[PDB]
Formats: sequence, C-alpha cells, structure tokens
Amino acid sequence: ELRVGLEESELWLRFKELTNEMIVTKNGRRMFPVLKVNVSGLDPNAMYSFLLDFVAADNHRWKYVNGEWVPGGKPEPQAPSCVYIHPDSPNFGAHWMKAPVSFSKVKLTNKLNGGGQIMLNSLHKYEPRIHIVRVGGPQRMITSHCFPETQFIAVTAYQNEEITALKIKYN
Ligand SMILES: Cc1cccc(C(=O)N2CCC(C(N)=O)CC2)c1
Repeated sequence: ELRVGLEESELWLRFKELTNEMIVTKNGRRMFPVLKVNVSGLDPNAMYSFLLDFVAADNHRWKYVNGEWVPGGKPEPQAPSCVYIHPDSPNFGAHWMKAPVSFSKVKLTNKLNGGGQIMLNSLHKYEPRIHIVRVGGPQRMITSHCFPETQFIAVTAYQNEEITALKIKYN
C-alpha cells in the first residue's frame, strides 16, 4: 500500500496549535517549516511526479482581531490554487523513497507571476495537498494526500508574534 507521512509532525503541531501563518510577497517567499513527506510503497522502478497545491480550507477572509484570528462573515468561492511540480520530477519510485520529499523551493506569492511561484489570496486559510502522479507508465494513476497539521493563513506580515518567535527559534 502507498503510505504518505508528514516528516517533523512534532514541529508542525507546535505551529498549528498557535494558528500557523506563511508570508506571501510579490516575488514569492519560501515556506518555513518546509513540507517534507515520507513516502513508502511506490514501485521502485515506476516513474512518478510529485505535485503540491494549496486547498482553501474555508471560503472566508481571516483577520487578527485583539490577538485572535477570526473569519469574516462574507464567504466567496475560492478558486483552486496552481500546482507546483517538485523539481526532481519526473523520477523513479526509488528516488522518492530514499529520503523525505522536501518542497524547499516552492515560493508563495500574492501576485500572478512569471512561473514557479504559487499565488495564494492573503488572509485565506490553506491546507497543503500533494498528488503523486504515475507518469510514462501504461496506466496513469494519481494518489492525493492532505496535511491538516500544515494548515496556515497566508499573511503579508506575521500577526501573532508567538509564530514570529517559533519561526526564528527553529530556522
Ligand atoms: C505528464 C506529467 C504529469 C505531471 C507532472 C509532470 C512533470 O513532471 N512535468 C515536469 C516538467 C514539465 C515542466 N515544464 O515543468 C511539466 C511536466 C508530467
């Protein structure tokens, strides 16, 4: 069975219990913590591409009001985010299973941009999601996995200084 696990869940859970935040910029900012995924049960010899996207966890705008994140009352449907291809793609099962698949080079932006960068809506809450796509093979196959532990609100600057401190402590 294809097994997908989150590396350093311990640390992600510290961020999550405070409400995690990720900076977005016009040029695009890398993520801390980095999404690192443990994958077992691939065909070592089959060919796969690893895809990352961000699901809008709800349809609301969030604001930091008197030291607390609170959703707006005016939901709007959230268009699905663009997909980031792990730059090791495509590659053999063996490659993907020999070390955690680490999305260290994805950049989160607030502006439609050249390419690579993933545009998110500021003050929306996001749930990272991967797709493992069997490529080249006779039968195309996709397996998808969500990472609740890695939810965050996209921000142009940190609101909760407890997050600022955790980010610095662990970077
Ligand atoms: C058919 C399929 C499905 C999913 C992912 C891929 C893939 O790994 N790339 C990377 C290289 C290319 C690019 N320009 O980034 C796009 C296709 C291919």
